[PDB]
Amino acid sequence: RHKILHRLLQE
Amino acid sequence: PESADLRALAKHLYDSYIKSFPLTKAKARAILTGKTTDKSPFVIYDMNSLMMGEDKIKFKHKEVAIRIFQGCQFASVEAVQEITEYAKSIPGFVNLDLNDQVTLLKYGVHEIIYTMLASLMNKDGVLISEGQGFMTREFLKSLRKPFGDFMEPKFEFAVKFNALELDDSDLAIFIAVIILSGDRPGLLNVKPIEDIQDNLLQALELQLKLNHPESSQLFAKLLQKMTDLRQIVTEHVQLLQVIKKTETDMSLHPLLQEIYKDLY
Ligand SMILES: Cc1ccc(NC(=O)c2ccc(CN3CCN(C)CC3)cc2)cc1Nc1nccc(-c2cccnc2)n1
Repeated sequence: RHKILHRLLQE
Repeated sequence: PESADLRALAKHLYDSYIKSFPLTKAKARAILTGKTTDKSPFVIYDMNSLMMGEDKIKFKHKEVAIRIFQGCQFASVEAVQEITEYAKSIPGFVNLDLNDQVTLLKYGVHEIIYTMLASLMNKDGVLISEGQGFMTREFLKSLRKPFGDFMEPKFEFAVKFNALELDDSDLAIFIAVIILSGDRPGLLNVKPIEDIQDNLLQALELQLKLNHPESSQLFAKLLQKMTDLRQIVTEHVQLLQVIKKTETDMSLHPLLQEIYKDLY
């Protein structure tokens, strides 16, 4: 869960 | 001394703020007073003006209330990206637990959206699409329920909040203070978060002295508004509970879904 949030953060 | 380390922080945060966000409160206020030499925003006061205004508004690609609310979603989703990019610039934020990074953002973003949305608001209406539009408060009230009630509390909060006449440089530390909230449900390792926030709060305090009188009293006013926010954020998510059931047709943006998941 929270895939896009993880993506934007590790981006 | 360490009073120098706090001005470094306030200035680092302010620079990240300018770079992370398209439109500063400075410009937003200039536009809202016409005082800007830049072109006026297309004014939207009814469906006719909205339909003529599609021109000068960042497009989307079926009902006006739902289409307006659909406009807010894309704006919110861009704001979450700008806020997430800014959080990454807060010294020690990216060194926190990636689960705690997600948690702080999950709860933080809507509070910061409403803080910054006040920058675009007066009693009469709201600057949209980076100042290219101006949607009137009366028009947004005139939307059918539950969409009519969607932005009134944000207008209510903004008129109180704009009182404190805070500047962009005040707002940069304030929103950094809101993200670094130790008391967010689900946080694993609180003390590192609480440590950073203490740093930011000192910087906020110092910043507010160097820019405003009745500083401790302003600084005090400004920290109570920080709970006026959690209120309207809670009220907002209940209205989306309402809208998710009552309007099964309209779909919510996957990123807005990741955030509202198990929120209040
Ligand atoms: C109806 C409304 C209310 C609020 C907003 N804006 C926001 O919700 C919002 C919140 C925070 C920020 C962050 N921003 C950065 C910092 N600056 C100083 C302050 C705020 C930006 C936008 C947009 C809209 N409406 C909107 N915005 C863009 C497009 C459309 C739209 C409407 C109809 C058809 N197609 C598109 N509609």
